[PDB]
Amino acid sequence: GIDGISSNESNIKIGAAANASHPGGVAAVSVQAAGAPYNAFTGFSSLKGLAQAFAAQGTSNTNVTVGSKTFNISHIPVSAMPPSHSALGNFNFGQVGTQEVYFGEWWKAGDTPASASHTVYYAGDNTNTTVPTAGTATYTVAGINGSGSNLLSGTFTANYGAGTLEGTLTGTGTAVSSLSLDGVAFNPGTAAFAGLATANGTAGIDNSGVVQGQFFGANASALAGIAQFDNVSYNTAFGGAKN
Repeated sequence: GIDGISSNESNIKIGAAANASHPGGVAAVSVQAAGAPYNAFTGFSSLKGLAQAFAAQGTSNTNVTVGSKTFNISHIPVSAMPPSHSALGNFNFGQVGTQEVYFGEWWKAGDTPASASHTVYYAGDNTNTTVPTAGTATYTVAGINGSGSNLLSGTFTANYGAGTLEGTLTGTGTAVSSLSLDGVAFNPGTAAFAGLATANGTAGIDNSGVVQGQFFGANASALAGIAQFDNVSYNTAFGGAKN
């Protein structure tokens, strides 16, 4: 019941954890090089709890309002964590409201989001997903790009009948200051989309973006995805709530 992608499965895998309330499982992430239990699939919900549990030492878990929508953001830096959790790595990830939709990034202890280990991912429950075949909807979108405190944000427009997803995000303190979808599309009535993207920011314009994501929930109440660029500083994960 869980779908999702990781830009680098040698660092991060996305998958399902068993749960008494979800026969298809709950969204989870596995850190390939971490100590137990974090090398198994760990529910994002448990990582949310860890971010709360270590908040006095530098982690955080915050409800952030974007437009009229809430995104729950978890920030887990290696510097805030005990030494045996060094191999757990650095996390920034968000949840689309209380929907079972997560999106975020990771990088290795001692690296930065500019390093090759900068990995982006999304994960979500597909059990109830239905995608309209006609009409249009907009989504309030938040994006994570090397920060848990300065989110990308903007509006994506889904044209369900044409099968297109369009829009632009901007940032106020991340590597990426603007990111535009280019030709991102999906078969009408189906959940998965993909296309290209262009970003601008601290390293200049980068037209090499590749976008992959999907709709989630009844009547496509959410979306999430990732964008990868030749410059991994610009690698971005995003999640949207249907307006």
